[PDB]
Amino acid sequence: DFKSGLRLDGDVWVNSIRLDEYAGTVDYQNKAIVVGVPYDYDITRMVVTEMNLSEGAKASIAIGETIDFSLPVSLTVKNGDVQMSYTITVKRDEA
Amino acid sequence: RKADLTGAVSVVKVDEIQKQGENNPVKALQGRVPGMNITADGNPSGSATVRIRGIGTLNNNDPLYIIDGVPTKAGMHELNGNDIESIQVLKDAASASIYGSRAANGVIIITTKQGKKGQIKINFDASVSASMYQSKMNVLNTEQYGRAMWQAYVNDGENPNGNALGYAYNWGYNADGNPVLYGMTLSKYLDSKNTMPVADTDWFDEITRTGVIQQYNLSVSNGSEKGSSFFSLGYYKNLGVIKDTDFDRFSARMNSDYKLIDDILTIGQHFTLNRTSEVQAPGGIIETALDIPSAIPVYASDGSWGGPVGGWPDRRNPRAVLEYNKDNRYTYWRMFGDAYVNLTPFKGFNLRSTFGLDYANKQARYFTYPYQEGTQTNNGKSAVEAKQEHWTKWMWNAIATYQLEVGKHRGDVMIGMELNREDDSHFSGYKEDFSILTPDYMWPDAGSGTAQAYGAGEGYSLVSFFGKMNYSYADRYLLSLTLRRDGSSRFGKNHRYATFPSVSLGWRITQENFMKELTWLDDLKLRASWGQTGNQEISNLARYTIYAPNYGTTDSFGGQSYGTAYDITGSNGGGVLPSGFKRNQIGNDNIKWETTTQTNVGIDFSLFKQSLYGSLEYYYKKATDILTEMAGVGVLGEGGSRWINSGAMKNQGFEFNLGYRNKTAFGLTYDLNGNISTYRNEILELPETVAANGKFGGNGVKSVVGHTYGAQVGYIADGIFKSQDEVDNHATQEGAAVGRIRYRDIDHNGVIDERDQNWIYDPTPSFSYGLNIYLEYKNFDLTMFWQGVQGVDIISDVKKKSDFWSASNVGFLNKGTRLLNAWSPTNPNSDIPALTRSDTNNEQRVSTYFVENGSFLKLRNIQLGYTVPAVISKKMRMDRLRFYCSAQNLLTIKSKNFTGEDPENPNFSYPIPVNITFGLNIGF
Amino acid sequence: GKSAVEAKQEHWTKWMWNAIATYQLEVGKHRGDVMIGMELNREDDSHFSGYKEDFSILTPDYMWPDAGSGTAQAYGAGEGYSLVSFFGKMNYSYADRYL
Amino acid sequence: FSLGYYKNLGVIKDTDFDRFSARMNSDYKLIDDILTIGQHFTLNRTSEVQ
Amino acid sequence: DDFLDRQVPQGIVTGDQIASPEYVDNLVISAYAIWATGDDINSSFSLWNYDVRSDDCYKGGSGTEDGGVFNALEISKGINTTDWNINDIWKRLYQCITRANTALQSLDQMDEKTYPLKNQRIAEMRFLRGHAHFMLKQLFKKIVIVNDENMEPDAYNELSNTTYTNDEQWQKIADDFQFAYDNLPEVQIEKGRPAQAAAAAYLAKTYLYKAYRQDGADNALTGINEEDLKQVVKYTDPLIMAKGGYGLETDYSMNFLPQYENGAESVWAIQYSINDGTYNGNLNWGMGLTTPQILGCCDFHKPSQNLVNAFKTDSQGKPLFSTYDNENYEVATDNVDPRLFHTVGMPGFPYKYNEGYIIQKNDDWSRSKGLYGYYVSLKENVDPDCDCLKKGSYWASSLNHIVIRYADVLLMRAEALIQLNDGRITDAISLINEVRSRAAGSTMLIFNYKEDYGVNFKVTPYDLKAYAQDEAMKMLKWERRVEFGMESSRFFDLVRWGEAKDVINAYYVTEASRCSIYKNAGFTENKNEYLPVPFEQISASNGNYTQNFGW
Ligand SMILES: OC[C@H]1O[C@@](CO)(OC[C@H]2O[C@@](CO)(OC[C@H]3O[C@@](CO)(OC[C@H]4O[C@@](CO[C@]5(CO)O[C@H](CO)[C@@H](O)[C@@H]5O)(OC[C@H]5O[C@@](CO)(OC[C@H]6O[C@](O)(CO)[C@@H](O)[C@@H]6O)[C@@H](O)[C@@H]5O)[C@@H](O)[C@@H]4O)[C@@H](O)[C@@H]3O)[C@@H](O)[C@@H]2O)[C@@H](O)[C@@H]1O
Ligand SMILES: OC[C@H]1O[C@@](CO)(OC[C@H]2O[C@@](CO)(OC[C@H]3O[C@@](CO)(OC[C@H]4O[C@](O)(CO)[C@@H](O)[C@@H]4O)[C@@H](O)[C@@H]3O)[C@@H](O)[C@@H]2O)[C@@H](O)[C@@H]1O
Ligand SMILES: [Mg+2]
Ligand SMILES: [Mg+2]
Repeated sequence: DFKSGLRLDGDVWVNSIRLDEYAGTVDYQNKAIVVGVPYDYDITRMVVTEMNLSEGAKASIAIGETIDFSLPVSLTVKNGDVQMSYTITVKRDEA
Repeated sequence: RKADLTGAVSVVKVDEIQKQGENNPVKALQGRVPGMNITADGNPSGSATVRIRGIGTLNNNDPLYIIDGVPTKAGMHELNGNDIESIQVLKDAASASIYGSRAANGVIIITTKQGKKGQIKINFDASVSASMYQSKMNVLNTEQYGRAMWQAYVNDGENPNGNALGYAYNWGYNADGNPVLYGMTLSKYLDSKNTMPVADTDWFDEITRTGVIQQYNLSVSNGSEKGSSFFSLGYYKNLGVIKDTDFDRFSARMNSDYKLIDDILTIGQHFTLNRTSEVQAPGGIIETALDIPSAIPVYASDGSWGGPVGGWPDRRNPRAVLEYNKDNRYTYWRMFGDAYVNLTPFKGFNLRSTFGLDYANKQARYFTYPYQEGTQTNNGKSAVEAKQEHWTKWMWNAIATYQLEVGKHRGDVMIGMELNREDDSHFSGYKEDFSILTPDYMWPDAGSGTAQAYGAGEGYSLVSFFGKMNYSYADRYLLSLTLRRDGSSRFGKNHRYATFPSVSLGWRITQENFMKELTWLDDLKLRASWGQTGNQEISNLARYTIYAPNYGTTDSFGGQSYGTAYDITGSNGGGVLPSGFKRNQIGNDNIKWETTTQTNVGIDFSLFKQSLYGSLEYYYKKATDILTEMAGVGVLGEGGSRWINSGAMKNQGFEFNLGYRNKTAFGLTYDLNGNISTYRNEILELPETVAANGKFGGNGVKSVVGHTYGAQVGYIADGIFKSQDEVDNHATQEGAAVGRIRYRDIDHNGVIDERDQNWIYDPTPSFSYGLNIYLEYKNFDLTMFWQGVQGVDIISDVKKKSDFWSASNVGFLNKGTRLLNAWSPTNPNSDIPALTRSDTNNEQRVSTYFVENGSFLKLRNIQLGYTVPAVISKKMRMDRLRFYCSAQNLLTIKSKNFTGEDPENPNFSYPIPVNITFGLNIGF
Repeated sequence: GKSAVEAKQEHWTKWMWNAIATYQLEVGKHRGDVMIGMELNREDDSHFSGYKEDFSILTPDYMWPDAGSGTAQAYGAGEGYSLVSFFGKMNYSYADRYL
Repeated sequence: FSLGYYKNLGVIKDTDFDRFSARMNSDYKLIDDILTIGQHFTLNRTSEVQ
Repeated sequence: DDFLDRQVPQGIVTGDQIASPEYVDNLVISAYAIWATGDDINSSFSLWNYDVRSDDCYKGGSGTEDGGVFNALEISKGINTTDWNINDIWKRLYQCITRANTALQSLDQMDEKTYPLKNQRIAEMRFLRGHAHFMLKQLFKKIVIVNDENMEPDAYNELSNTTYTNDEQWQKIADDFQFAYDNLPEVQIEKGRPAQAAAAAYLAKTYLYKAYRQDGADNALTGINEEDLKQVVKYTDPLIMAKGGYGLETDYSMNFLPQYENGAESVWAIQYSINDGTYNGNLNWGMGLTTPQILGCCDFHKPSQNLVNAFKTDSQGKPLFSTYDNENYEVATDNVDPRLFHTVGMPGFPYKYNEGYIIQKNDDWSRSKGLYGYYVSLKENVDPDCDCLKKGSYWASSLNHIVIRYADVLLMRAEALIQLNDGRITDAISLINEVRSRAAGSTMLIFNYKEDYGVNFKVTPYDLKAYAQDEAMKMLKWERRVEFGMESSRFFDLVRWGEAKDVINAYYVTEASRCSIYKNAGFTENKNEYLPVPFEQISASNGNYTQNFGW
């Protein structure tokens, strides 16, 4: 009688992503996904290979598309009528 | 039998008082007495406020209850009401003066059940009821809240996506350029720590429940000329609609009397012991539930209580508040006894000496659990309060009465002396720094922190000498003369004693020979009375210049403790600071009794052989030298408050009681008791500082003198602006814009300011009426009591928090549902002002916008009962078996001008539930 | 020059509920009674005290914890216990001579 | 129904003991001999200086 | 028949007994303690609630509705004489006056030989009464001078606020400070009590305010009186301060750190204490609202970008007299006075010298969602970890509140000399250079900021040369503004100088861009430089109180 019917359940977690052949470590406290590359990888063309979020969760970034990751990339995961934002960054294993 | 028989006396019929099934008999007789106003919030306890003949004085207006001859002002909700035999309300000064020196506000005489002579009876009554919460305020859900905030932002012209509450709006414009909202989305977690998931929470449903009421009474009476006795047991329990609030009461009453010798030396007593345990709702719990937005979850991610985080408004979790308050239970023992001895040396003489005792003992233990609800916390503070209070009032009375029956002359004379002494005391301990944090562990010994001790005591005494003379000629002319000499300990020696006379006349016109032929007119009596009564209900330390050593140990909000303790050495404390004294009030040695003069004129009639009876009364009350606590002039500083005899109040009123009872050809016995009343109140004189600060009305803007008590002054709202042309054409005012409230220019100066105010509120109904219908047919009895009030205005704050966005002190609070239908260019047909985030127009000001028509008519009680036939009852050995199902507060009708709900309770006080009851009576 | 006040309060509340079923019989010269009973007792005691110091007038009327202007202490304790009992008593009498 | 008052001033000065007492017993026999309901109550108030 | 006489009042002292000789010290301590326990959150004796009208600070809180009357004061629009805050502050200050008067009335009836400190105690009570009268005179131009301790309560109704003219009222205020200066001891071992140096400084302040004449119905300046300035110079002499042993502290932050209470610069201060048997302690409840949102709530008293820009300095080492507010202060490319980091807590910097709390431009630090900016005042706040602080429904600290500072005394003397213009501008410039040198040296706790956040500190004194009177006055105004920011005297100084209208209008126009509350702001020439006399008080004293001009 009082519920707004806005389907607030909406799990929006991100399990893992794989850019090319490299996995990314996900931190939920600051919503960051860090991917390392061997300090010579071309970071301007990466195809998002696999990305498993949740059941019913859709992301702005699709699967199979190529992206320039020279700078951090914002990703929005939407489930139902809720959403969560993550920042994906790629670093060249600097020492 | 009206006892006095020559004054303003209303007899209340307990046989239908008991039908409402209420803990408080006073609350049961809510609308059944003309010239009486009963206000009850609806808490589990039957506590209610009584006002007889309107407001009569600028002090405590509570009437004086007299149970079995012992006066008391304590509420009746702590006394068993199912052992009441008769109730009489004495509203006239002449009639009620003889019953005490505290009769200025009216007297309620309650006579408990007594053993009927020559017979023994037993009654067992059981009742089980469910109370449901009906006046559920409609607050915005999550989607509605987001829509309202978006509307406010776009009306102000700011970017709604800057709300920073996790809302993301997809919105655009229509053809005309008016903003429209396509949709909204929310951030799942309200905080960056992912601890407070967003949720749609119904706070009122979460804090409310379905309460249960249980009532069991067992009385046994046994009477003979050899002596009589009566023993009653009673148990009442009520779970309030608000969770973790409840009230239960055990009661035991023991009355007896013995007649010795032959008729001399009659010794009687009435005693009663009551034990009431209660848990009350925290202050403003309804306010908190209304304020907190629906997006806040009840529970956090980890199971702890959910609360505001991030940019959300700071309001405590109401469910958590109730859960922490559930242990603040107090116990209260009430002990109302009296013993009287009556000596009858010969035929006409009587000497009655009565001793009364009223001992009350309250013991409570309040806890302060540490709470951390989001950003709301008390820094892990844990504390315990152990509070104890004692009240002891004893009265000793002596009466000498003589009667004479010479010829057609009947005359009685009574001389009495009465002494009253009341002593109150209380003390509390306070401890902190607990570890386990449970009521079992939380005791002051177990505490390991700072400790405080509070304590006070007070008392007063009254002495009275009274004389009452009644004369009757031919049972047709009646005359009464009473005189009182009263002194109180609250006055100086010079002004301690005061004298109050009262006279009453009555003429039974039907007894006159000239109207014998009018046989239809069964009875007609015309009575008049003029009396003076005294008032001294003030603070005990009224005439003294009080200096108190306020060290500052009492808790205070905001730090304005006015304590007396300064680190004069300059070492950030670390010990016991030097202390001193502060002035609480300035003494006044010239205070004397407040004099209330009442003139009453009544006509009682009965027609068609007691088939159509009634009364019509007109009264005029005038209170002078009202003992008022006038405030200081302002430069007089603290303690400038002082009591003074500088008041004057006037009350003119009309009362009309009617009742028609008759049978029917097919066997339907109908009884209708109608009642209607009205009154006008006015203040004639008042101290200058009181008129200036406006505690009695006027809001400190204009003097209330010459106006009704409690009348308020505010602006006048002439609708809302709907175009820039209207804004320009209206007189200039700060903050005027499209969709804002237009305030009338009273003085026609062309500018709206603080001088554009006028009387807008009058808290006096045009008239209040009640109607009781009783139908009997073939063992089935239906009772219906309706109560209506017409012509009353009410100041509403729910309207303030439902018709405005950002009108409270803090922003982004949850609002009422009707806020959605606010004025906008897309929605032109409206009167609610357009939403805005900034209160530039200052619409919080007192105005006619918040004045609502409080007229209402509600079915207070309905009850359907079936009585088992006498043959079956006798076969079962029961003298009377009865079942009934009843409803209280079932239905109401309100004026369309009332935006809110439940006009009887238009604010954030405790709600009034609907009670559905099933009960039985057995009369072995 | 020590001045102090103690405000001490104590409560004791004991309630007992008892139920008894008794039967008597007078067969001939035999007189026999049998009684079966159940009893519940519950006692709850509590007490608490406040203690204040540094008074000025030093009279019982003035000496109250609010009027005090010194160190304060608070004491408090509670306790209780419960008892349950089931008992049976049988009496027999022969010829009003043997019991 | 009983009322009682006792007061004692001890031989040692400023030590005393007083007591008010009120007792109320009753019983009622209903039907014919079934359902006998009785009660005994007493209220006492003792003030003492030791 | 003593039945009506047996019972007596419990736990109180009657008026007849309060006059006994042994309660005089108790009454004196009471008169002191009203200054620490008589102030509410919305009415603090620091007067920061009513100093929001100046350009230093905004009003904090959730929004404009949080204390709507104070928002009305801040924008100088829609102010009503029937506002609860005005009446409340009036009543509180007069309550302090009456407690002091009760102490004085008790003292005046005592044998001096039996009570040797009678004159000193009377001087202290007179000093407190004069302090309250001074605050009342600042807030409302026309006040009631209640300086007769032997006045019956019935006689108070006959008092009027127009018995004396403005100059006479200032003189009556200054008389109490004159008596206190004459009778107080040179040095007070007992820190709470005022000293002769404090009395002299506050008397000099009274004469300084008296000099700027407000003759006529309007509130406009009507010339500068030379005799009052001469008296100011006489009573601000450094010999008196040296005798009292007062002087500028080596660092600016010591005036506000809890570890250095009752320092050399603290001429007189309201003493706030913790752990003293009080329910929560005599904490500074007046500044309870000003705590940042990180401490939990109420986020009031936020400084202004105008104030930060004023703190910004030039390349040479002098304040930007004309172009300071053209652009917002840049941390990396602008030289800044070090006093900024003692006064205002900017984002990206430690809060109250705690590296564990870095101010951020998020909702965790601003309650109004950026409506009032993100700057946090630091002078009245303390480090959360110094256990100086307690949660008593409002986060309050035990930090003492300094009423008179030696920097204030020096700037007062400089103003007197400049206004006199009797060829002594060089001494005023010397005093200003001394204050600026102290400020420049005050970098003991902010030294690492240069290498941690790129902060450039550049403050230099002035050459001792002849300066024009207007130039010297401009420099003095700038020095006062940067020295006493957030200390709740900017508006009073603006009113005293007379340029309040112009400065406030310029501030409104400039800050309307960066704060939306100033869209409709407007300052009236002769109405808004003083709070109106409360309508309740005027009604109570019928035909005795006259409202200020313009209402
Ligand atoms: O007296 C005449 C006239 O004056 C009025 C006009 O509104 O008020 C002024 C009058 O009231 C005082 C109270 O001493 O001042 C109140 C004044 O304070 C303001 C602006 O200064 O805000 C102050 C802050 O107080 C807060 C604190 O929030 C909480 C809530 O308890 O306190 C602790 C602190 O951590 C936490 O629990 C909360 O953060 O709000 C308290 C304020 O809220 C009031 C105001 O009506 O009631 C609202 C709700 O607060 C509750 O506590 C909720 O649980 C409930 O009590 C109630 O439902 C009231 O309780 C408190 O005063 C914070 O929100 C504010 O920022 C303004 O809010 C307010 O105007 C006096 O100084 C002054 O004389 C009226 O009282 C009267 O008509
Ligand atoms: O302390 C002296 C003076 O205070 C009174 C009324 O001012 O009450 C003392 C305190 O008890 C309060 C608690 O807030 O009572 C409110 C609730 O407690 C009940 C107990 O059932 O009332 C106590 C008792 O007093 C009346 O309320 C009279 O006003 C009676 O109706 C009742 O018997 C309960 O009814 C309330 O919910 C509160 O009144 C005071 O703080 C007086 O009792 C006393 O003379
Ligand atoms: Mg007008
Ligand atoms: Mg201190």
